[PDB]
Amino acid sequence: TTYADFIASGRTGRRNAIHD
Amino acid sequence: SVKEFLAKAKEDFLKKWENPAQNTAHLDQFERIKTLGTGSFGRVMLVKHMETGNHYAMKILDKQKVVKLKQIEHTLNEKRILQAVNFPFLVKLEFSFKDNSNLYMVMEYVPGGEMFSHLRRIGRFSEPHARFYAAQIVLTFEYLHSLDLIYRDLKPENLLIDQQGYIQVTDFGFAKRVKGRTWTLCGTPEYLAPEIILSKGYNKAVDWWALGVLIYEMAAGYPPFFADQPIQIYEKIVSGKVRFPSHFSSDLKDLLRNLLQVDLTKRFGNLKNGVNDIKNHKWFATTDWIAIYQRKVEAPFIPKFKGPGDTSNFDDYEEEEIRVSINEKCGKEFSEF
Ligand SMILES: O=S(=O)(NCCNCCOCc1ccc(Cl)cc1)c1cccc2cnccc12
Repeated sequence: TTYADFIASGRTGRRNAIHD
Repeated sequence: SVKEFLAKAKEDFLKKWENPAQNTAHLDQFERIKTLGTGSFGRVMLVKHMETGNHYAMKILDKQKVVKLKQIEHTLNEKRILQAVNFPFLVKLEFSFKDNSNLYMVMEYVPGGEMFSHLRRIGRFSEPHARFYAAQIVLTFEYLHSLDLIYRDLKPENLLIDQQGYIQVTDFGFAKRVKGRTWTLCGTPEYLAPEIILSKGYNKAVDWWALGVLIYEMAAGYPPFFADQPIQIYEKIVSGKVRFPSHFSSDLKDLLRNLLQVDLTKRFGNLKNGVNDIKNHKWFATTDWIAIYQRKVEAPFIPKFKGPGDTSNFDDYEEEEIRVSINEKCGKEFSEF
């Protein structure tokens, strides 16, 4: 399931802001 | 009415914008209790102000690290904008000051935690729950945008839940007062509009795209565009394709197709009717926009309160000394702060 793919991904924790 | 309210809010804001508050407290007036969050160039700590006994969230930025990351102007923007704005769903800046090593922004403490943490734990929000939060963002952007401000980092991690279950928006680090177009690549990968990724000049329409991502994430429990690495996320965002969960209502998917619109002439929030295209949408038919503003709507969720300085809604972080050098660092760069 999509939920399962997300939970198994590396980006379920707090996401850092990015910039140049 | 809306127009009249916004007219006076602009008068209020402009006065503070042109004459910013500066140097309104000192580090020695606060007792440092615990780290609430940590960043590339600083951290946020729970503190107690001795004179009042009030708890606050103090953001401490290392000036040297700010300079190395080329965030001088962004940080000046952040403090200048925050001391000037005033709106029920924005975290309030109570004091600011600086010393030899650091910049300090003392803000209101919101003990309920980040939306992020409640959302991940619970899995997802019901449509009414999501709608209640989304409403507050719509109004907040209507306010910020009217002042020529772009916010540029909407995400659950930057939305705190207060003791009444309402949103407080924080993290103004990419907020900018700009009439017309700007170009800086900034934000968070999942929430970037296609035009930011494709290095075009962009405007406040990127915040409306980001709202679409937030609503999707809140209602789905995962974002519309995810992968393990940012580059893979950017490919999905620019591909022109989004898939919605089975459980998403027909109205919700229609709101979201109009927010997550690659075509600027078609993206909601950007058109001739502006924010009203969003506010008058079918998904928001039940929403009483004035009662949301007045905080007279009952929240779907109220965080567990275990006292004014309790941190149970926040993760633990490794504590690190606050060092103040005997030499002034970066005086000229931060002269106006
Ligand atoms: O930082 S917070 O704990 N929560 C917001 C988190 N934003 C998303 C990522 O933050 C990581 C981060 C934290 C601190 C700095 Cl300086 C850089 C990056 C916070 C900030 C401002 C006011 C607050 C009021 N109450 C509670 C927490 C507050």
